[PDB]
Amino acid sequence: MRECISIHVGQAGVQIGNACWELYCLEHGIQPDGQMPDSFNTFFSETGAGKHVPRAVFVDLEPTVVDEVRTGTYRQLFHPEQLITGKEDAANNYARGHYTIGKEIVDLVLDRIRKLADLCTGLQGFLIFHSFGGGTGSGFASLLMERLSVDYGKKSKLEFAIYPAPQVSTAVVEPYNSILTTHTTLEHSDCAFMVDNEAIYDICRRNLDIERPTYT
Amino acid sequence: SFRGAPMLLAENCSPGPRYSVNPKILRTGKDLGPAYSILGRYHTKTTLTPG
Ligand SMILES: Nc1nc2c(ncn2[C@@H]2O[C@H](COP(=O)(O)OP(=O)(O)OP(=O)(O)O)[C@@H](O)[C@H]2O)c(=O)[nH]1
Ligand SMILES: [Mg+2]
Repeated sequence: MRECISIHVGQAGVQIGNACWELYCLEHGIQPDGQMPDSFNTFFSETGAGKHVPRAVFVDLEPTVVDEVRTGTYRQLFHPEQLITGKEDAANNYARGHYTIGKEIVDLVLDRIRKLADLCTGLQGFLIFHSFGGGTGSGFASLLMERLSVDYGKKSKLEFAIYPAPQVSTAVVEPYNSILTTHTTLEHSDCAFMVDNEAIYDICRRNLDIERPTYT
Repeated sequence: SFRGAPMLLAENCSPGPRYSVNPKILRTGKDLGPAYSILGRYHTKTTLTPG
């Protein structure tokens, strides 16, 4: 009953789902093979052969960040059908992977959603880590919310969203692809928590003692 | 007195099997399919060096 399904859109989405799932695998002991060397049933579907399958959603439009995790150190654990990405990267564009091709792949992502969540009873909520500033985790995340608002009913969804703060801006189109997804997430979200890459910076400076970190 | 309420039912969340799939998006994306078009014969013109 306590099961939660994660959704992770964007290159940022998959590489911040990866470290979080590493912490998930360390908090109750499961090897990167996915075997034993109530905490298990919420994220890991127990098999008839002792295997554990993470019931997440990892969706992208650039294969070069999701191709790594199917050839990395955790490629034994993650189900191959769930690690969805695309052929063309949206590239700071709302409409390609929403109208032309992401219209075609939201079909298969929703099929994977239906196939994953059918064996559950207690779907308690959804978790979405979307990209305001990016192209994939803006447009495809928006299409996911438009379909999920009307097909799943009044199910709780939560946003641990990222938000390009006005001081440090990686790309320049953060007022250009995030505003429409803000309009989308106003009416199609229940709780949305913003993070930024400036507050983590100075707590790592003074409160932590690590200089020159990565996003990892 | 008369005894139990029998009760029944479950929850279910997703919209059943009511979503089509034929997008040829092979997990990581729509992979391949090459499309060759018929071409023509390259030619040129003539000249007159002498006769
Ligand atoms: N908070 C946080 N933000 C990140 C992280 N990694 C990337 N970002 C943000 O993500 C933005 C980069 O664009 P992406 O989210 O990767 O967009 P994408 O998924 O590659 O899709 P496209 O825009 O179409 O290429 C940058 O502006 C960063 O601010 C991260 O680890 N933490
Ligand atoms: Mg992307």
